[PDB]
Amino acid sequence: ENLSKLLTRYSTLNTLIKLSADPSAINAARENLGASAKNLIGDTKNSPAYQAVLLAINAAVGFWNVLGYATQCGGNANGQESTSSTTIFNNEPGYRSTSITCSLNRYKPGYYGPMSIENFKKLNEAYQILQTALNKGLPALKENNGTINVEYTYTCSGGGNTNCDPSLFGIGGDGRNGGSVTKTQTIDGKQVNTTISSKVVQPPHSAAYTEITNALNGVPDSAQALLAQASTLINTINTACPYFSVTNKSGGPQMEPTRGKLCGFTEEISAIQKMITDAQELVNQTSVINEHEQSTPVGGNNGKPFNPFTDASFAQGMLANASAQAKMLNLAHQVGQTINPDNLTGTFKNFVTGFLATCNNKGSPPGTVTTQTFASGCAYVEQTITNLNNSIAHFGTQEQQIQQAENIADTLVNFGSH
Amino acid sequence: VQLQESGGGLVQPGGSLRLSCAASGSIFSGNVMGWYRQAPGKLREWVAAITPQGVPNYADSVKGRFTISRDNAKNMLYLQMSSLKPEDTALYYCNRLPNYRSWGQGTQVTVSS
Ligand SMILES: CC(=O)N[C@H]1[C@H](O[C@H]2[C@@H](O)[C@@H](CO)O[C@@H](O[C@H]3[C@H](O)[C@@H](O)[C@@H](O)O[C@@H]3CO)[C@@H]2O)O[C@H](CO)[C@@H](O[C@@H]2O[C@@H](C)[C@@H](O)[C@@H](O)[C@@H]2O)[C@@H]1O[C@@H]1O[C@H](CO)[C@H](O)[C@H](O)[C@H]1O[C@@H]1O[C@@H](C)[C@@H](O)[C@@H](O)[C@@H]1O
Repeated sequence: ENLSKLLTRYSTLNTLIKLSADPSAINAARENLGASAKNLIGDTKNSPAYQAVLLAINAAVGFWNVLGYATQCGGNANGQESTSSTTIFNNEPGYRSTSITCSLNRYKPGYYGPMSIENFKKLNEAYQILQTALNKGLPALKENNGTINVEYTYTCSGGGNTNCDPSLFGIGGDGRNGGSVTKTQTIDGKQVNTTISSKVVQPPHSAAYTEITNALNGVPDSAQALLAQASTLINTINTACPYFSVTNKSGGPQMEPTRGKLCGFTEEISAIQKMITDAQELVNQTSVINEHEQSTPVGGNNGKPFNPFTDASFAQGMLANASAQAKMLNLAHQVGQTINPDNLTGTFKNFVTGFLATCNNKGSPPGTVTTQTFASGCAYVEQTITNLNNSIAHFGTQEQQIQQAENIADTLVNFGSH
Repeated sequence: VQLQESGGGLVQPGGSLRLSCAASGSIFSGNVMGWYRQAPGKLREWVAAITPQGVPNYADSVKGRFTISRDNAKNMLYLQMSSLKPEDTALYYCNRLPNYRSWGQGTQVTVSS
């Protein structure tokens, strides 16, 4: 019927209306929104958002560290079968190696075969950018005109091997010994300066090789841009879907099956894709929060008492800010729940607890590749789950404040309509 | 997808109480859990929380008086309250963090002489 009876049954609603009528309670909630936004998009260790982004990226990097060494790759620049091409990528987690060797000849690159070199180059560039970033520390979510320098090398040897030909990079026909080219390259809509150089090395007592050096100067390190790289990593793997043959250590957890095609890891890859997607959705709330900042104070006008039915045109914004913070918080938690081994089973669980959330280096800093990186995650997946959790627990008051602010504002928007 | 609190009651100031929360596995397993309360005239207030690995943290108003704990084998959350005051009178609720959006009935705690 009427309101008295309704508030006799739901007193927290009565308290909500009292607050919605009181400019200083509204202003307090608007302050709280300012502070919790800063916790989410300005802080690092304390932000559930930051940790979720970090987990999503770490899970992709770690997937590759676990299986990269076992992944076949080979052939020439045209994506076809090579007779005798050995193409080696540095600072990658190979079998007892800090490089990965792509020398599978005669077999035809493609699905359930060796990954083509073109595809490995895409995967490698992404892995180097992520690893450089993780080593340096991810910035806060609000900070998105940061940049980093990334530099990586690879080599080509064997007759017929076209994967370091100068024309691939725009270098003079020859060229290949000492030649260099500097060129822009677009990465996530930003302009990066890129220097690619070539040398020929003739070691005294064995085969000649070509070395290519890529220097990326000004790669963006924003959350949005790095999650695009993690997406490129895990999708390149899933789409090229190459053949793999793993090597188990006797004793300790074991990988099944021992061979097949990488896209066969369907849960692992789906989970990492979901995590990235959720992290991207979450990072997209950043703009909504900034646009609807709550730092201006509110009241009546002309020194007249505050009227919740006419003076609350700010409420739509206040509601959108708070809804957006709460969406961040929930996607963050969702990211963690996709990968957290407490709720996994079968072969997926044993992949995460047995491989992804372990590391065989030696805790060495993030982004470090060693001769023992292979067949382990070495991306701080366990610590990142733990820290996401700790941050969420320390977000208890703020989460309540955000819900109270969303409710105050919803109440005023209601009064406001009519 | 369910939450249920018990162990509240009327006590004397100085008194003490142990609350329990039975949570479903989908809510509890792998999730930060926590306690909350709703005092007369006020909105729900966060009180404490604890990570799956059992690390607790508390609001300033209860730090050093209350202790939250969890038993991961029975999907149970506990809150142990000492040196209770009349300020601590409220309906107490449990949930994960972040919150599942349907709350339990709560358990009433009243403190008075
Ligand atoms: C096929 C190749 O790599 N050709 C190189 C040549 O390589 C020889 C040479 O290094 C000798 C000397 O020891 O060893 C040979 O390897 C032996 C090995 O020593 C043994 O242990 C045994 O097991 O087997 C192997 C091979 O059967 C190498 O095969 O080295 C020369 C000298 O420096 C390269 O010549 C020059 O560099 C090029 C760019 C030109 O500028 C020449 O004028 C230079 O003198 C030569 O490279 C190939 O050169 C031809 C020239 O006709 C083409 O230019 C071709 O593209 C070159 O190969 C490309 O670049 C090389 C460096 C390598 O990266 C290839 O993979 C790539 O396709």
